[PDB]
Amino acid sequence: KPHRYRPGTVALREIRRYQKSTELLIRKLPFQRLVREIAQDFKTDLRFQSSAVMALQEASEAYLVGLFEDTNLCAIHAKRVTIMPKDIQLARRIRGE
Amino acid sequence: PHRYRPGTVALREIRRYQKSTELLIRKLPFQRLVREIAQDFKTDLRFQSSAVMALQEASEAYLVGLFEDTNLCAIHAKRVTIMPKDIQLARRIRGE
Amino acid sequence: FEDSPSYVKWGKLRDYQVRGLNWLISLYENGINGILADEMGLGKTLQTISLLGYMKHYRNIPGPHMVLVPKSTLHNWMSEFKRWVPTLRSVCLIGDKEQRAAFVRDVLLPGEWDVCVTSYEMLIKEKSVFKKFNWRYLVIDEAHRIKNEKSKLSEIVREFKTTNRLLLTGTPLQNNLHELWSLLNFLLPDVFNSADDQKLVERLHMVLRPFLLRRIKADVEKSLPPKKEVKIYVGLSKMQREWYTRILMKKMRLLNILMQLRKCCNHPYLFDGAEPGPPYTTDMHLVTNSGKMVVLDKLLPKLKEQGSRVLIFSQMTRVLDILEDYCMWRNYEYCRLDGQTPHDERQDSINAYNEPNSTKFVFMLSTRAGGLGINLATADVVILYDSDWNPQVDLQAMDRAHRIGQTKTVRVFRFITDNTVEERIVERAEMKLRLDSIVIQQ
Amino acid sequence: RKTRKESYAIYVYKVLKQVHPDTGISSKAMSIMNSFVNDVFERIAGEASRLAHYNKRSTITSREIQTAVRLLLPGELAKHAVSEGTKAVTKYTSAK
Amino acid sequence: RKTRKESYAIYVYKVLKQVHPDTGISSKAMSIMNSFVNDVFERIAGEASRLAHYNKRSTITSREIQTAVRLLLPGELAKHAVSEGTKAVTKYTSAK
Amino acid sequence: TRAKAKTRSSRAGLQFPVGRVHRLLRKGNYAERVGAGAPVYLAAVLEYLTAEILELAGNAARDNKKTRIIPRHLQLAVRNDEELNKLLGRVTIAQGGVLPNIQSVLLPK
Amino acid sequence: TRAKAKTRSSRAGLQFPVGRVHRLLRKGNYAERVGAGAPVYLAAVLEYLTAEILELAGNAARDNKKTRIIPRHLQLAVRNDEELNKLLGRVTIAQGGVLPNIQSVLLPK
Amino acid sequence: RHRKVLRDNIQGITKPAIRRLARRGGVKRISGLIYEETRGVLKVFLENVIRDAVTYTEHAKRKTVTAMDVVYALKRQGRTLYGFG
Amino acid sequence: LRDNIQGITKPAIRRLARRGGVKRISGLIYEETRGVLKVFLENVIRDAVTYTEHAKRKTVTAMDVVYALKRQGRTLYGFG
DNA sequence: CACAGGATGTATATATCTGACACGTGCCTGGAGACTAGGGAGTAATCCCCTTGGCGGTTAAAACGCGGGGGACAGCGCGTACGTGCGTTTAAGCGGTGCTAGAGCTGTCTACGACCAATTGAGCGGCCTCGGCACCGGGATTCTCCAGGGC
DNA sequence: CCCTGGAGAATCCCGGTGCCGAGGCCGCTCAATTGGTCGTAGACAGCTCTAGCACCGCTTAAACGCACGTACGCGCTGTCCCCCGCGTTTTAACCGCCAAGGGGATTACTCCCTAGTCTCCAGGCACGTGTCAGATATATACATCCTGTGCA
Ligand SMILES: Nc1ncnc2c1ncn2[C@@H]1O[C@H](COP(=O)(O)OP(=O)(O)O)[C@@H](O)[C@H]1O
Repeated sequence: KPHRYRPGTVALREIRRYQKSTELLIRKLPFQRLVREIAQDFKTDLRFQSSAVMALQEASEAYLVGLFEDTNLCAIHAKRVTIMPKDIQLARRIRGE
Repeated sequence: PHRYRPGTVALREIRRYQKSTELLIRKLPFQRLVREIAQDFKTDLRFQSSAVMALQEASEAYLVGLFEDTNLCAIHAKRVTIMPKDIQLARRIRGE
Repeated sequence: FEDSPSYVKWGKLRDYQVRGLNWLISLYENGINGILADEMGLGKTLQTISLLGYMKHYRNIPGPHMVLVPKSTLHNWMSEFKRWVPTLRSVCLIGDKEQRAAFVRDVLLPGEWDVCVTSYEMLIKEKSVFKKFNWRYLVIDEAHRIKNEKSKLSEIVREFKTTNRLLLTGTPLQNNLHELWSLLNFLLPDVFNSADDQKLVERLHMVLRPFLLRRIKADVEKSLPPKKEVKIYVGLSKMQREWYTRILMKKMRLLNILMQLRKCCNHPYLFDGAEPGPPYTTDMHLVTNSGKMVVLDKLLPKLKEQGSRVLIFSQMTRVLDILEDYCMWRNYEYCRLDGQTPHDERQDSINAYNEPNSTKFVFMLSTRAGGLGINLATADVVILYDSDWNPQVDLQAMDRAHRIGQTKTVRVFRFITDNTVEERIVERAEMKLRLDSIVIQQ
Repeated sequence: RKTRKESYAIYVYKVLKQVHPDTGISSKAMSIMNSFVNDVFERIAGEASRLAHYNKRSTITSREIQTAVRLLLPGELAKHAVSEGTKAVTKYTSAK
Repeated sequence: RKTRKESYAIYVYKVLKQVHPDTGISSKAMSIMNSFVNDVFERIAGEASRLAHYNKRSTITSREIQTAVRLLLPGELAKHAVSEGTKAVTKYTSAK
Repeated sequence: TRAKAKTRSSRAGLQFPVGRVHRLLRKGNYAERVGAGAPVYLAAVLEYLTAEILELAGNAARDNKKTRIIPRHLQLAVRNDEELNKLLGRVTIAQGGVLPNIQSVLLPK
Repeated sequence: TRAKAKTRSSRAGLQFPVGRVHRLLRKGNYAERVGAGAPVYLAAVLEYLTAEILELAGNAARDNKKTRIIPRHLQLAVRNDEELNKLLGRVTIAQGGVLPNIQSVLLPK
Repeated sequence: RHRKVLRDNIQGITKPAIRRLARRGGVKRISGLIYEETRGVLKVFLENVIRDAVTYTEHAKRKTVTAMDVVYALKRQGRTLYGFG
Repeated sequence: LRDNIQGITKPAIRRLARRGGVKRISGLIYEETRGVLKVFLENVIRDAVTYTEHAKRKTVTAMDVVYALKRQGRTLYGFG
């Protein structure tokens, strides 16, 4: 009885919404904690400027977006609609990573 | 008479050509192609033999790598036959 | 006005209340802004209610008024408004976006109220709405929130258009003279617009006498035996010494050396690796690896076979966790009132510890939790495991058990570690406390 | 008075007013434009330096800049930039 | 009258006789090794020059070479190379 | 006497600092000697590239009902143009976003 | 008088030309000044990389029952090593061939 | 001895965040095993970039990592970033 | 001058594909491979001719070809 | 199978507000004007090498055709895992204390290491020459694939 | 039934040729050796503002959890035609050799361009400062899905 959308309308709606914007999709404090955790292994007693973490987040988001676009291309090549770790691995292998 | 199944000769050729290191394109046709392509950028261009050989080496290496990626795409599509769709997908992912 | 007016209901004002009302009325007649430092528990809210009732009744132009209170006191102030002086109407702004919009567009914007009660967060959110209405009187309760200039609340509260202003705070002086200058700048910006015996002390007294009124809780009750204090110097455990030397000389990130020395003089197990291995037992390791823990292990059972009802104040949740482990090991009843304790869990804990026939013994409190409440009269002994820079925080922590409802002697035991940063902290705190005294207690 | 930092912001603003008279630009966009100018300058200068070293010369000249522009820019942009640079050099030589 | 060309051929041959005493090398492989040495030299030198520019200094030092090696070579290669270079520098400072 | 000072940018009809470009070339360790016309050529090329990208970004802003240019407009201008996209293929623009692009198989049908 | 000449390569115990590396650094337009330790360090690094590649290539050649090293041996050595492959991951070796591998799905059932 | 661990930081990259990134990438349906692979590839990318940035910072004899160090590391990777330097 | 791209013959393309490691080849792939080869050669020869013209020579050298390949990101070892 | 209508999301105006962009101002430091000195490169001339054009014979390689099996592609069915919406929980974000030091940035002073110059002797590049490794052919083996007891 | 026979390809061992790598010489140019200088970088003070540590109060958007149903991924079948293996015929590559000349590579010379200097001064940069464009909120109006209900 209650209103409900078909399985895939909200997905395309979100696709359009997030392709219309420019904001950051990851959470700033968790990303900062991850960056500090990674840098601790390389060197201890390291301090980060606020701009460094922002640049890291921008670069990481751009890399992930491009990876997902290539992954979607692979999934469509495989006559599918869902993306898979197979697609991610194929994209990385062809790009040379 | 004797006849091999469709695909054993292909594997024999794969093994022998991966073991060898020669060039797989005819040198005079490649040189003619190079000169014809160079005719659009300048006239009366003379070529050293080493330049043509280096161009052939680079072209063959590029095509071999492209065919490797195309084969990977075809196997990802659960096929064994490589297609222009596979070549185009490989080029698109490489960034060309 | 030597006697309280007739508009007050549900009881008549006291002598100190009516004299404070007269002081406030003289302040307004002189057109000055002032600070009521009558200390917590001496009817500051009642005096302000009486002043507002006077302004509404005896003077025929009661305009828009605003009262800023902590969110923990909004209900108490609204209740006092409704009980004491029902003739005046008051409204409160609290809730999410939809509640706020409904409230403003139904009651506030039409403009039929006379007193608006809001908290700091709602003031920051609704500064546009509250900025429109012309303000006749601005009451800020617990005024030591706006001590720091260039803070957002201070800027926003100084941006309003207020004809008259008033501050209510028990502790006008906290650390320096800059906060007192900021409060006086909010009161009268023209008079105090600079960097605030005969050359000192007395000059400050003469300056602050017209603009201040403070009554120590001694001329009203004449009861509640005075504070008793004991200071205990304690040496550290041997691993505490080893870690102290390690931190002093310079793999673990030890950035704030003073921040490490603090807890290192409390318990080394807070550091990573100072604990024993996989078994993680809780048997006598805690006691022998902290001298303060040794002294507390001596003190607590003696108070238990004596008056018991002890309060332990500490400045770290990790220290509170270690103390909880120790209390579980000793099979003591413990209550942990901390910053992370949900509000409903605090009230029943306080009531149960204050139950007329209780069994609770240990009550662990973070020194800055709650605030301006918590009446633990049944408690006897107050143990300050640490001590912070502000002596005011320690004073409020020690008087949380020293309240009007207390009838017996209360003693405050203060632990300190020799030849460490605790000496510096306690001596600074004493310097600030003596500044407070020599500038205020007169 | 902090240290002086040099940027192409004023020249970018002049070109912006030349192209779109009534338009503006933000701090982030100006920073991106400064980065773009720096990166392009670095690429062109490096390619000209490598050309001079390859030909065993010690001077970077307008010929080197033109060749680097052709090597780095893609086609129509390359020809338009070559025309603009040649025109500017002609104007400079004619003037002083 | 062929002008003198330089190469690392004799030094590569010395290293080869040091590591494999009775193993020879052909001319094509020698050309490949010479090109490899030149490429690595150019990469490390360019990285060190960029480091000097970034830090606003005028001289290239062993510190810059070590940083460039850490940047370019991956992992164990970088660790072993740093060890070898540090040893060589210490020997040069002691011997001189 | 001493003649009036005219900028080399004024002489070449440019809106870019020819003198600063010459100084950067000489301080950048690109070669030991720098020609006279090389900084003029380089400044003209930089000016032309800036003009192209700014024209495209201003068009984007005008069709976006906005007077000021933002990194989103810069990204929209850099993409949708083949030559600029080829030039800046490996460049990430902060707060630029992505072009709207939905594959035809994902469209509802 | 003057002492007999002693090469800096001899002083540092290297088989690569410290003086030639120093001259190439001076003439290569990298910086205004060059220190004394930089040529020694760079020669040591180049020697280490050459020795590693040559050792791998000689092992590969002896696996071929040959005495001389060829480009095929160099390619085998480079592509069979992870770190050398990463270093030379965008290089083409003339007359090198490719690593022999067949995807498992193409093998007969 | 009374301590606890909240969560590993690689799990702070949440499932809805990865979904939003995929939506911007242009993806309709996502398998449930995608998130682990995405976390792994993000960790690899960050480790490489941070190693290069820390190398630059150590060379400059500083204890603070700066945006210029990050952009130099990205340019070395071949991922030039405009907007911070 | 024509028919020389068609001189890049089907057996040669098959040999290249076999060295790549492919088993079955569709019939439409030969034209695609020829087009890809033409694009690659066009780019490389354009850069090489630019280097030659800057050198003010009329002969294209292996050095010019190597420099072009290196500047396109495809370094070649074995020709200088 | 084709509309009606309901519910929802999204575009559209309009009013308010704020904080960043654009502009003016003073100062200073780096670019322009005028000048001189020296060496890099443009220009001309010469040599020889190495590219191009042609011819003839060889044989391996390509093109064409043919026949048949295996792989691609469409179709169907299933049962499963992911999208969707709702209710509950958590921590991200903001605003505060509270000290200290800490780390980076600028100005000054001073030594030592790198440039530069002249001089000279071995290290290294080009040129010959020669023999052993790779190559090429030949002939005797072992492996592997295909057809059949459906051998 | 699988396992065996036949046939083709691949492998290993031997003997004769060719040429290319390794060694030995000449000479000349580049690197080592001394000596002298200065400017770059190290070392050191003084200043200042951001960054880190352990908490507290409060709000609310976002995340977590959960149940349901539905497209969708995956497997299985069947068809047919397209691709592969093999024989035959033809075409052009490959090799060897020869002939001619354009052009690359070298050298000598001169001049003209650029580096370096000193003086001067104006364009560019930091600092204040104020007004407008864009963000936000909120009520409308429109377009978009989705399902039911006559059509069966
Ligand atoms: N009308 C009154 N007369 C005397 N004492 C009072 C009165 N009202 C409150 N108090 C005392 O004030 C204490 C609480 O102080 P506070 O909350 O400041 O009061 P208020 O809210 O009235 O200002 C209580 O313990 C109570 O004893």
